[PDB]
Amino acid sequence: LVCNGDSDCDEDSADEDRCEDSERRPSCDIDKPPPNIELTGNGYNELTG
Amino acid sequence: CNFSDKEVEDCVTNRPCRSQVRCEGFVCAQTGRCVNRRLLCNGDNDCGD
Repeated sequence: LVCNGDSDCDEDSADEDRCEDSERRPSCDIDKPPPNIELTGNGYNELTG
Repeated sequence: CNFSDKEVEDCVTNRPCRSQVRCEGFVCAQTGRCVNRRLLCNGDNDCGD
């Protein structure tokens, strides 16, 4: 995954530090996630709803 | 009342004290922000400087 051109380290993007744009592959055409997918990531408190 | 609920004096250095906490990272010259060496030549200002 290093130098995918995708930040596969979550918060750090350390897999993309000092990475040459000649080595970065065009991993995908686009990077727009579905319009609110991040909410699926969230946790839920079943008592308080 | 006068804005002097505080007052300050200078001293002789009756005793030394601990040096400022060691920075293992890079030291931002002006700010002295301790920053990680991966955050150099990053393309971002991480110092405020």
